[PDB]
Amino acid sequence: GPPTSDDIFEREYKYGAHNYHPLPVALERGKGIYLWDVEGRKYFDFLSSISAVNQGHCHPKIVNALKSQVDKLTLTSRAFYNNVLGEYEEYITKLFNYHKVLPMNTGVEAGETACKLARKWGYTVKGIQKYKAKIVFAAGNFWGRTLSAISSSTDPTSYDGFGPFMPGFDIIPYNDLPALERALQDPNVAAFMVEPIQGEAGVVVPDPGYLMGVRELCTRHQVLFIADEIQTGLARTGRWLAVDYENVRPDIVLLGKALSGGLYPVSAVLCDDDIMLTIKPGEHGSTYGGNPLGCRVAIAALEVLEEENLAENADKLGIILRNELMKLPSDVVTAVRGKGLLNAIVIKETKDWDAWKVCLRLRDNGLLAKPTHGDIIRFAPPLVIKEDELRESIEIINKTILSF
Amino acid sequence: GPPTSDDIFEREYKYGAHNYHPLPVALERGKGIYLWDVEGRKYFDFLSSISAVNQGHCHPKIVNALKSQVDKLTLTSRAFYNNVLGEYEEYITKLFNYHKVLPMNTGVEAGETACKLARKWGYTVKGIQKYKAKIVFAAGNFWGRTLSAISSSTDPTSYDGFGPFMPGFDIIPYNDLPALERALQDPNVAAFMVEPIQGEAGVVVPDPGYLMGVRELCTRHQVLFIADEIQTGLARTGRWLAVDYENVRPDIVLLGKALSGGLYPVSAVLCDDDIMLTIKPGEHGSTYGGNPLGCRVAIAALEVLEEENLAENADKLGIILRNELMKLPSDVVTAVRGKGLLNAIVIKETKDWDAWKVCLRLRDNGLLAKPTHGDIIRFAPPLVIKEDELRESIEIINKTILSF
Ligand SMILES: *Cc1c(COP(=O)(O)O)cnc(C)c1O
Ligand SMILES: *Cc1c(COP(=O)(O)O)cnc(C)c1O
Repeated sequence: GPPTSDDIFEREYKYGAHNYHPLPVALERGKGIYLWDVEGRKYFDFLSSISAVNQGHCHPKIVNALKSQVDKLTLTSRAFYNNVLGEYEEYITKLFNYHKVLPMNTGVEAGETACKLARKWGYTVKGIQKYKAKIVFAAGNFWGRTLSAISSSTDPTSYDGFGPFMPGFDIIPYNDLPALERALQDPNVAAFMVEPIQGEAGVVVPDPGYLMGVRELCTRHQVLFIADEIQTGLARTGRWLAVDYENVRPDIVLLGKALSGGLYPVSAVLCDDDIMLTIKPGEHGSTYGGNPLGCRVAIAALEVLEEENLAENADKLGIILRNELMKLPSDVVTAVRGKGLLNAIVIKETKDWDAWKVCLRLRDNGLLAKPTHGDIIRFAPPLVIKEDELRESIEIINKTILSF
Repeated sequence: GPPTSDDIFEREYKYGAHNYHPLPVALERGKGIYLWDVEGRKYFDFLSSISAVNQGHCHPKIVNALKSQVDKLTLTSRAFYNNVLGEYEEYITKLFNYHKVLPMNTGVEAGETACKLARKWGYTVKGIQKYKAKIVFAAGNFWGRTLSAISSSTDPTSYDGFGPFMPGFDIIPYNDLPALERALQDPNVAAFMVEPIQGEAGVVVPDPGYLMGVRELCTRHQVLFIADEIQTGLARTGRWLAVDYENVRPDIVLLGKALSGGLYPVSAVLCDDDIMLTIKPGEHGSTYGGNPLGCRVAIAALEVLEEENLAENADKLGIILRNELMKLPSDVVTAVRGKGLLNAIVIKETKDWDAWKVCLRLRDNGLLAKPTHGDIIRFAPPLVIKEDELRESIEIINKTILSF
């Protein structure tokens, strides 16, 4: 017969690497805001695959774009041109108002590309001596799992046992304008990379005026402002980009995850000519980067966000989510925070009561969430969710939290 | 109306990064060994997207596996389980006879993972002091475009202007057993990563007995043998793995590209428990890594290679390709080399006659190939090609080469 949920866990334990400890649930089907496990049980998805399925699971428009293009052409590599890439590039650049886009597949690849961009620009344009270029990062950052990505992490889980590490990466505190200003005194600094809201750090929202201060400081000291919007971008926080909230324009913008609706690994690096064209032909690429199949689903994934006004929906419904969560007792829930539908709660963890245990009972009551820490639960459902669906989910959260 | 080929070039020039200089051809459709441009012209594909489409463009079995799964579930992330991953993991591990597999998306990600694996094992098992671990690479290597990947490159195009670089990466000559044996005297060396045939270096085939000498040297000095079979793997060279030719078993095997049939970015890192389980939960991952959609197409892509005996076909037909190419005049074609259907010719380049010009006239006569250097043309068509189709393609090569 068909495998049970425990059979699925057992099999992955035996034949799969041990690099995750997931919440025990075995999903076989997903549609919109809902997921179904192998036993048939229905759940509210309050993770959205880390904001990869902002448009909901298997959004018909994006599915059709995939199914259409697979019968035509899926991969020529970039050694030749394909008919689709140029259409996507024009679309996404005019959408976010940058000269050009460099297509990659995963989020970390977009970040790796941004580092190479910043460095190359730093040497060939800013005039930094080779190879003295620095890139500043904020403590609590997360932009992937490559050797370079974990070299700028302050999380021991990411970097411990994986050294030696990438030089030229400096770390300052997040949400700290004086600390940035101090760091940018060094003229060898080529760029500052930062998340408008830190996701994995636990939905850490910086004070109002931070993003504007960052922009101001960067421009002043001729330093590139890299905005990592792989998680916070694409309507998740209530706007096209989280930096739109302070009308800020970064030099480089990184997109990923929701850029495909969870149907294909597609990421993007947006910036203007004087930055982008520092990389000459043959000096960068990726086999699957810019393939026609990924492009069709990306166009469709972006069209869904615009057509269905999901940025507006995320903003209105987020307010309701946060206002209802703040009604929970202070001695149980310490804090509520976020923008739009990227939210998180902090719980008063004890030795015998933690975020994992809360998420297990959440699962039991029909809602899937992941703890990002022993005392932090993140709540981020797809942006297609309706208000009645949200309030039902809120009642499941209230029931579960108070049941302890 | 629909864009012309020149329109497609123009558009990408304006709105796309300048990180490639492709052969001027605008493909909109592909099926098996053939590609069609926007003007309707038919071409023999003698690149196979860098061996990503070993099974031919849009192979119906793989297309069906994709179309089927997209209606079900495409991405939960690894925060939860999905029903498909465990099935794929069991399949691929039993196929290549390793305990476990760690799933990633792109080829460079598989390599990045192998470095982290080798380092972690080196510290936690071998006993190397943190962080003194080294990884040896062969000159002329290519395993992607991350900061770490270009740090071990000997190609100035890859690394120039992108420093400072990753420490703990040492470089020795390819196809050099004494040079390896010298390098492994240092007990801080955790691993040696190498391609059984160097692809991007120009299909550089090492002398017989090299892979066996590498295995012997590694075992002796307690060093991990990493085999990068992202390009040479999966029937391309005539066997499941290029190392099968010398009955060698690496400690870590890297797969990619053809693992999906060009329908999805899927890569793999195969190794046993004592290496794999050095990475504990939460110490590594990727958002899209191991997603159910990529898994279904990967299973189907592997089933095609086996069912249609494409390794056998690549071996027989490759011989014919090389034997026919060697008939070309010595003063025009310097050398012919390769294994199976991964082949390349070296031409007697002059100032006014080069590999690019040869490929342009190739394109004109209905065959698509890319030069890997001013004097090297690579010939690698999909493994589904038939003998009559091959010989037709050979006549186009003879016609073009001799026409100068
Ligand atoms: C998830 C994430 C990434 C990395 O995405 P991957 O596809 O897993 O490599 C990078 N930056 C941010 C802000 C992210 O949330
Ligand atoms: C092409 C290639 C890679 C890179 O794969 P990507 O998916 O483009 O990152 C790595 N190793 C070898 C041997 C390759 O041929």
